[PDB]
Amino acid sequence: MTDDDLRAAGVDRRVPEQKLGAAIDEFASLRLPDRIDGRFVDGRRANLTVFDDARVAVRGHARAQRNLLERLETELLDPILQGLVDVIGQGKSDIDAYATIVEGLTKYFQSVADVMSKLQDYISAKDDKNMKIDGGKIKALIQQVIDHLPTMQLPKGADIARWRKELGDAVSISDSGVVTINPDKLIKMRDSLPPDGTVWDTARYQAWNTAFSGQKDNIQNDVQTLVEKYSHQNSNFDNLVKVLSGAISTLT
Repeated sequence: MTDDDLRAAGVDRRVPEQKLGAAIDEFASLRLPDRIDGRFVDGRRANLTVFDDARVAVRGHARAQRNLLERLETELLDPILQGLVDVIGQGKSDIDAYATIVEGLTKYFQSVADVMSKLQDYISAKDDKNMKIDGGKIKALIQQVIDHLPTMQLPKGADIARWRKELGDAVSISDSGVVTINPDKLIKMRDSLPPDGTVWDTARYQAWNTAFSGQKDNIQNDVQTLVEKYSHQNSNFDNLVKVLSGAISTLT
C-alpha cells in the first residue's frame, strides 16, 4: 500500500496535522496589551473557530482510520493471522486514545486562548505612562477555566503505566484511566494577578507581562509536544496499514 493508496482510502494525516498547527499558530499570535514609546498598543485576540476546526479534523481522521483498519481486518479473516489480529487490536486502542486525548487538549488550548483575549478588556492605559489592570476580574476568568478543565477517559484495558510515560508531565492519569490536565500553569497565571483597580507603571506591568506570557508560552510547548506525539502516532498507523495490507496481498 502506498501513501496515495492511504489517501484514496480516506486517510490523510496531513489534514488534522495542518489544522492543529494552525491552532498553535493562532495561539502564539495572541498578545497582551503593552506600551511602545508611551503609546498604549492594543493586544491581539484569537479566532476561536481555528480550534474548533482542529478538533473536527482530529475526530474525522480517527473515524477514517477505524474504517480502514476495520475493512483491512475483515478482509484478512495460523500464526501470522493471530499476531496480526493482536496488532490490529492495539492499533485500534491507540486510535481512540490519541483522538480522545488530543480533542481534550485542544479544548483546553482553546479555553486559554479565550481568557487571553477576553482578559484584554480589563487592561487599559491610564496616565501618559501607566497601566490599569483589573486583576480580580481576570483572576475570576482564569479560575473558571481551571474549574471546567476537560477530562479524558482512556479506552477499556489500556496500559495506564505506558500512557503515563507517553503523555508526559503536562498531564496525569488515574488508575481508572482518566487523563487530566495539570492546572500548574493556569495556577501560576492566576496567582500572579493583582487586585481590581490596580494601576502599574510601565516597568512594573512589563515585568508581569513577561512572567504571564512566559506561562502562556509554556502551555504552548506542552500542546506542541503532545501534537508531535499525536502526529507520530498517525505515522505509526500508516505503517501498520501498509504492513498488514502487504500481508493481505501476500496471503493472496
